[PDB]
Amino acid sequence: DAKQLDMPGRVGDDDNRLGPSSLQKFDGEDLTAGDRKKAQIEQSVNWWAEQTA
Amino acid sequence: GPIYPSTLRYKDRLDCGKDDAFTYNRLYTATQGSDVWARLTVDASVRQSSARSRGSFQEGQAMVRHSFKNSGFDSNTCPAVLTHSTFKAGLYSYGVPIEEQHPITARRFKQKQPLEFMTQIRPHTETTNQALRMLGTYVSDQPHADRLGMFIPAGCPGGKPAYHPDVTTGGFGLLPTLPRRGMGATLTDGRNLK
Amino acid sequence: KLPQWVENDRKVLRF
Amino acid sequence: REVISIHIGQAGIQVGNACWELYCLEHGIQPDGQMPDAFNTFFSETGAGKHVPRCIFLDLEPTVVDEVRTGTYRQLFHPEQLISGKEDAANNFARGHYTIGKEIVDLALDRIRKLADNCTGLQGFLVFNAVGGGTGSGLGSLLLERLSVDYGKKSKLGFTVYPSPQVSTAVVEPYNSVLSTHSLLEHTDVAVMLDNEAIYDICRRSLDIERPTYTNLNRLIAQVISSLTASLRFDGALNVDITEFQTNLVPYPRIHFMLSSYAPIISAEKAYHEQLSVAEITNAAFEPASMMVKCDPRHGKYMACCLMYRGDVVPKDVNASVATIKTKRTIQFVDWCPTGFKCGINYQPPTVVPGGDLAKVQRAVCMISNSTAIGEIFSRLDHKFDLMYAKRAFVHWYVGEGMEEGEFSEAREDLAALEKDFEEVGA
Amino acid sequence: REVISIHIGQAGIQVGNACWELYCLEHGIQPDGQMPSDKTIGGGDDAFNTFFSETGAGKHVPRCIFLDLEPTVVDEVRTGTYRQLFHPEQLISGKEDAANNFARGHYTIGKEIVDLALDRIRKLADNCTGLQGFLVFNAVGGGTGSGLGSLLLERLSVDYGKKSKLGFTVYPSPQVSTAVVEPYNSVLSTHSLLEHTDVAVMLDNEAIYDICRRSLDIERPTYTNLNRLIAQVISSLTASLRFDGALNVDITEFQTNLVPYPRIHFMLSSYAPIISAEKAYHEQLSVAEITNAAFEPASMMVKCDPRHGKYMACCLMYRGDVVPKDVNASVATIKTKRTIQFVDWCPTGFKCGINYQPPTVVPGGDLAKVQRAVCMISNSTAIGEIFSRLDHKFDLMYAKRAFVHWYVGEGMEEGEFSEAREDLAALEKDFEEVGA
Amino acid sequence: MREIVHIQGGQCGNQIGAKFWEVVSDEHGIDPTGTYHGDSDLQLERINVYFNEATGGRYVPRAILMDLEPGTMDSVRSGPYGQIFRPDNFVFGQTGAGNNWAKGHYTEGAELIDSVLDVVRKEAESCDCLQGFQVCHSLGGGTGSGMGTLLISKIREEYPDRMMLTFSVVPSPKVSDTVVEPYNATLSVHQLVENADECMVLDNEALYDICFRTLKLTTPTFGDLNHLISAVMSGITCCLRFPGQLNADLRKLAVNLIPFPRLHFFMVGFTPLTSRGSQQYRALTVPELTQQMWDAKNMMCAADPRHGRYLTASALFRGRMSTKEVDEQMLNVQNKNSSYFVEWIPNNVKSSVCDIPPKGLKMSATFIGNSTAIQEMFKRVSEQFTAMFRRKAFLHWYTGEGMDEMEFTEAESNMNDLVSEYQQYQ
Ligand SMILES: Nc1nc2c(ncn2[C@@H]2O[C@H](COP(=O)(O)OP(=O)(O)O)[C@@H](O)[C@H]2O)c(=O)[nH]1
Ligand SMILES: [Mg+2]
Ligand SMILES: [Mg+2]
Repeated sequence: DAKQLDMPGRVGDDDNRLGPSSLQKFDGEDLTAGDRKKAQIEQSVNWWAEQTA
Repeated sequence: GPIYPSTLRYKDRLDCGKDDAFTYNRLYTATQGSDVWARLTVDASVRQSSARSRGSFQEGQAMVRHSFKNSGFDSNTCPAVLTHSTFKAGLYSYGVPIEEQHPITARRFKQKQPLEFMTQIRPHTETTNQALRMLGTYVSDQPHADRLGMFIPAGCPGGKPAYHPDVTTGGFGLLPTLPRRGMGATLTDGRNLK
Repeated sequence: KLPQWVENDRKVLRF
Repeated sequence: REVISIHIGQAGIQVGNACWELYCLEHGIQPDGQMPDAFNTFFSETGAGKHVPRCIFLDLEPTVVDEVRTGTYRQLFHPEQLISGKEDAANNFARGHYTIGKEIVDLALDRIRKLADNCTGLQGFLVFNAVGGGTGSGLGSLLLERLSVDYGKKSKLGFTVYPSPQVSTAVVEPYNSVLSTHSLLEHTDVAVMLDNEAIYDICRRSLDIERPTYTNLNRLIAQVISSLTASLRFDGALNVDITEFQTNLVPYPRIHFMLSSYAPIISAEKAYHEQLSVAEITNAAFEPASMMVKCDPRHGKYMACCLMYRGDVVPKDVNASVATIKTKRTIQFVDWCPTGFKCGINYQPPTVVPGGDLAKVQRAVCMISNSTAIGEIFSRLDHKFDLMYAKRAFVHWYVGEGMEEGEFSEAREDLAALEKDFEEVGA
Repeated sequence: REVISIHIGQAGIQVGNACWELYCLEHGIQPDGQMPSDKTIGGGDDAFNTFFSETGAGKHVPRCIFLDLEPTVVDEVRTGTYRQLFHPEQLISGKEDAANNFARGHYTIGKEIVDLALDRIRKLADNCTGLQGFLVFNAVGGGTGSGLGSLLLERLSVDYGKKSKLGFTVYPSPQVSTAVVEPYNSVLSTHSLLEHTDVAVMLDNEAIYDICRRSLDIERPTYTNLNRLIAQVISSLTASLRFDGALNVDITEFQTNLVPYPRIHFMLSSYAPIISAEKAYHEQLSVAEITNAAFEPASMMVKCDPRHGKYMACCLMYRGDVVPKDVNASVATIKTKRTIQFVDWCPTGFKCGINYQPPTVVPGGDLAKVQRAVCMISNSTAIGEIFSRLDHKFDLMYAKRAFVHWYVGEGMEEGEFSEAREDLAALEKDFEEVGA
Repeated sequence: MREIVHIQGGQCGNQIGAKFWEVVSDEHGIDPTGTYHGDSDLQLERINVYFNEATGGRYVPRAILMDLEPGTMDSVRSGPYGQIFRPDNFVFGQTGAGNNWAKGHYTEGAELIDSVLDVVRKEAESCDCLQGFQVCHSLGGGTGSGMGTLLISKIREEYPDRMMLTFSVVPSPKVSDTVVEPYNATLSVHQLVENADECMVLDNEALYDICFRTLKLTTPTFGDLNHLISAVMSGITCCLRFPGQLNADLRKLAVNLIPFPRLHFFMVGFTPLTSRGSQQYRALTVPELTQQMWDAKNMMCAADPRHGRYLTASALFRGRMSTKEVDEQMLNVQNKNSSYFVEWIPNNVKSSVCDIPPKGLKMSATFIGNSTAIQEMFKRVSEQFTAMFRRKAFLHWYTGEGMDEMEFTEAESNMNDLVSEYQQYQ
């Protein structure tokens, strides 16, 4: 039962054993990427409202 | 020899035609080449040769130097050599401390190099005779010896722990400064001066 | 605003 | 990484006035001359807490020059930089090239000498001028000649203004245009065309200003050049230097005529209507209605393309958009060029000036390509140039100024040969 | 999955005004542009994407262009309530009308605006990723809808090819009509609607008038009610794409299961239940009776009698509280009725489509909020008698060469009149031979 | 005691080297300040291959960073582990090449390579026994292709018996940045086929494909590509720095992968690489590693192995495993796909086992395949090169540096006969 007793390569986004040498974590995939879009949208809304005024 | 008359100026070819219509009638007919790309390559070659005829120009004629406060006095100053640094070289840490480094590593590090090992074991020693004196002369050597598995013969050199008068280690030492045993705060005791 | 060396060129502290 | 810009003529120095306002605003340099390392490409740090532009405004009419001297940026510009002549060329290439040019070119040359000497890593020169006028076309030709014989190896970017196919302010502009484009052939390294009618239509349709002036056109030109030099100014994901254009845009030294485009040119109200993504701005940068010169690339074949990206751009989306455009069959590339694209990415998006009309956008695209519609532009100008020269109209003005009839004919012949090259290269 | 709709003519953009109001009320889009609530019920998230594109954020612009030659109605749209919703660049408006002249709007005025329509719809499609097909609205009696519509459809076909183009046209009623020269426009529109439209849905105006006077009991119905019924039909048509159902059907399902031959695409529209609010409470709502009411000629959207023809194929769109078992039972019941017959060409001439979200109701409208509804699209041979009925009164005019000087002056000639007459006659012969 | 000298050329080479050194320093437990902070003793024994003792446990990489534009140096110094590189090793020009092979090989290399040669000679003779050199560069740029090529030629002139790895990316028409990519790529390949010992063929197209499909990332920037290339460069040389049940150095792999001297263009992949969502549904077993090994998706080479034949192959396993399992997996993969392997070379697969997995991982693996499907990218580069050169396009920028068209003709002849022999052996 070695397959029962082992743990997956990486569990959760935060893991102390996942350093750069182990490629189970990548900087390219960006969590909260959608959250940047909303901030960009609100900033653009403010900009365009001011310019139109 | 440019195939196209584009390279020449206006009045240059005008005077050429006034003088010789002969060359004036080649520099137009030089474009008789069927392939335009070949003629473009020849034009590139003649332009490149003309550029090679011209000389390069350096862009650093006027040297610009940044000045800290734009004053000659400040710029021309060199800081005086004033240091309160310790005279002993062994006091400085030029390497990782030998204590944490592994025992077998320290052993073969000694085996290739005795000298800097002896200096690290004896930080206060400054002359070669002091560092390479004996493993039994300094009382602090025994913890290093039995940590790194170096056997120490008994009674070396003497049983009584002593015999390093020059180097200030253990309880046998006194600063050359006037307030010996340290802590000089007034002129009466010396204030750590001579 | 002007450069420091021209704002106080002759101003000298003296103790 | 320093570049100096010289401006010839009324239009050239007005474009420079807009360009330097934009440059001072983007780097946070107050108009008095001091901030309240990226600026080193335009402003040299003189003394302490002072920045002076690396430019000279040279013109023959003292009106605009001293009006600038007494205007907003009195202390920003070094007094000796603003060269001013005494008499106009009066829309006469011969006058400004032989009569007035000989006593104004020397001062500009030995001023630009010390301007270049002040620099250390000069990338090259870039010229702003209009061929319609006399000062820009007349003595600009002599200045280009003397710079080419003086330096030679260094780049000289040319942002010139041809007369529109129908819009024009004078009558004798075909003669000036031909006599200037002959010397523009073998002296400038990269030539970027800019016609006023195209910018007028861009403002009318996209920016929707129904009564625009030269100020908006100059602001758009300044935005384009700023987005073009932002790669040198700021560090980005993939930067390209000024020596990349001649490397990947001109297959032959006699073919340097670039079509200018910009995206997104949008107003503050429509920007809130269209979504702003890399794909759609890249698509909009290739439509014939968003070009800065009146020519249709559909009638021509693309030889090379340059893409400048600013703001929120990553290589994945720009690569995808480039692939999609490459697979598009509305525009066709020339056969001997199987890959005529070059993309550059910068992180800083373009800034906006107060009083402007462009919206604050997260990303922008500056497109520069090489096609064969420039051969259509040259022929369109050539027909109306030959219309006048048949009856020898206005010739007496040029002959009395120093030249003769031979120059007109030989410039016409060179234009015809240049035409020939444009059609038979694209085969 | 997305679908973009183009509206041609004065009536086309009125139908579009009804349809887009219904869409905004159904998808919960505030007419200023944004959705107050991000939560979704029924179809789930990303449901609105087939009609509204996510521009910036806080706005959802429709994937439509209103194109027209007379600027009055387009400016009325621009000035009304939905200023912020529609893009200023999508409401294409000309400067002068086509004046009920197929020649004028097909050769003189349409040439300067068709290019702009095409280069806007090109980027509309470019923004899309899963374009199912186009669908159009126009009236063939007018000048812009009939004249410019032919050129626009021809250029769309040559620019895209086999892409679906659903045609929701409005034919002149045999007795009730508004114009005089409209037979010419209608015939010259048919000569190209034959070979360019993928699926054509007929919509007569007097049939809907009879439906309103009979069922919804508005004794004075106007064009707004007709447009609202058309909008309800189109919504019940695209609900399968927009929202989740038991048996969802997309656009390329119709051409496969309703078009036996490429040149035979003419659909009678039907809808049930068209009932008022007071009649809705005393009348039960189940699949059986609303399916039966979907085949009666009294509730058809075109003034024709299917009893005189033979059904070739039928399509059934269901909405609301509908399950497969009872619709299967209802469709089994229909096949027993010998009053209506199916051509021996296709024994299983039925295709059912089931959706779960009930049709929405609009404040100010006249339809009642119901549990379920049926949208019926069939193919039969009454189209043959409709075309010949129009053909007779078109041939009445041409014998005396009336109003022909208007068309010839614009730039056309009289040969295409004859070829359109011959094309209509050939269509009659084709329909008659198919009916055998 | 077997020494590897790292050389980085160009912007892409510098970024790849920075990522590689960051990963290597993480493997050996070296902090960004340059001091040891690890736990096990297995790390101290074999850091002399990449690190040198300066003072107070200061470990400096045996790397040379060399290019022409200061932006790359600023980026390397600004980021983490930018303070471990010795400033003297930052040999560096001032003008720039700018996508010109001729400029980087004749006019700018001529005055800069002398300092680079002195630095690399000092770095190589400082250590006792060189194992080989290792260079990472590009075939599209100017300061990476031509300058790195001249450096390779020179160090081949000086040290002919030492081994040498060349991690080079090849531009592709599907993902093409510049315009003159074939012009530089053909000459670089023509030089590498005669100077390099063996070549690791890389392509940004395959890297993007891997990051999009197997990794399922949202924004696959250049960081991910450099991470994958750095992981591979670490994986190739794992046996040198760690013990194992069957060791294999660079020379063993080279002799087991090169049947003929001109066949030294290998295609590489790494295992395991799975998305954040698919990590929960997988196991860590040798079959799990090998099925991802032999998959064409995981290949960082833009060539399908199924369209050709496998001459030789190699597997670099890491972690605690059983030799019998690896041996039988290789036997099965050879026995089943009997048509994709060459007939006159039995036992095409080289196998090796290392006991130390990368830090934080249970097991890992690396694959080095020598297939005859590598020639197809050379063909799709030669077609563009002969489309350009037949019309003398953009040639004036190469002729003006002294270069002649005979160089281009010889480069095309060499690459054409190379692809001809690759087709012959298929
Ligand atoms: N894998 C990878 N490829 C890169 C990187 N940087 C640039 N490239 C590729 O290299 C090509 C251009 O190289 P270039 O910038 O001219 O290198 P240079 O010689 O240093 O100027 C582009 O097509 C990129 O795809 C990187 O960090 N990683
Ligand atoms: Mg002027
Ligand atoms: Mg109408």
